[PDB]
Amino acid sequence: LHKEPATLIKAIDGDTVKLMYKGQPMTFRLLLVDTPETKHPKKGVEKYGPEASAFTKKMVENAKKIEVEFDKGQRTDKYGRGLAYIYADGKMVNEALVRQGLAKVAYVYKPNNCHEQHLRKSEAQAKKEKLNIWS
Repeated sequence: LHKEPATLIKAIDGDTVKLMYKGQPMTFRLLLVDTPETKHPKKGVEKYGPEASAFTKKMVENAKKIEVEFDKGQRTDKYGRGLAYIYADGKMVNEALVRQGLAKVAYVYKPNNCHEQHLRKSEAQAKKEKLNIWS
């Protein structure tokens, strides 16, 4: 795996960000995590949805460097979204959300599972500390 540079365009939700990558706008979905959501007229807004969305927004808007890391399987999903691990100044946004109790580890589909072990470790700790969703 290798990290490549990208530029923020806009944060959309806890689990989705729009970036300029290789000179083109794309929507990215964060690999291996599921955050409560604010969109959708499904349930509309779920508990901890606004919080997860603000967490992601502040972490990417305040970064001096954004990097994307593709896994070793497919790189886009059926909606055209990029599938990746996103780093802000060297820290993985995906892991940060799970460590804070603002995401659960979710949808693990081989072979895009390279950091699965590491994120399950972070999720166990957040549950143990009874944070946010696990409160």
